[PDB]
Amino acid sequence: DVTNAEKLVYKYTNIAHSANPMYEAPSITDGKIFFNRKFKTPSGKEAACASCHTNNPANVGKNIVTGKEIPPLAPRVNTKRFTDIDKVEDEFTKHCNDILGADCSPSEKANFIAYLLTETKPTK
Ligand code: HEC
Repeated sequence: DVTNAEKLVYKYTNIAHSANPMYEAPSITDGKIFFNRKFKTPSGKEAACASCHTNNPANVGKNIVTGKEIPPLAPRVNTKRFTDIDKVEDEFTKHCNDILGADCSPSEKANFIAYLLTETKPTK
């Protein structure tokens, strides 16, 4: 595990750098607000990455669609996550297109992947 996680980082980082020579590496201090910033959707409705994945992804989320239960999202915390890359290399763009209404920035992904592959301490 991680092999992919690390790849993504080294991936989304390259792409970004390929777009903005300024961006070279990610951080673990940006993957918070962006995931805790009550943003508005193009479908007239506010939401947040912490609306389902809670303020903390490593924690137990909850879908506001069915209201079942979304176990820890932390793809790193869980050994049964972030396995495939091909697929994952889309489900992330399709998501932002169904969350924000478009494809998230390449520098916003490597960021999340970082914080996701960084924080591994849940509350309870
Ligand atoms: C509820 C309406 C959600 C909000 C708000 C956001 N996401 Fe989400 N996410 C949601 C679901 C139903 C799923 C599928 C898995 C599950 O059990 O819920 C996901 C999955 C992700 C993933 C993993 C993708 C994969 O590895 O296949 C990521 C990385 C992810 N979500 C990130 C993410 C971000 C960045 C969000 C704000 C821009 C966000 N989610 C909001 C449901 C919901």
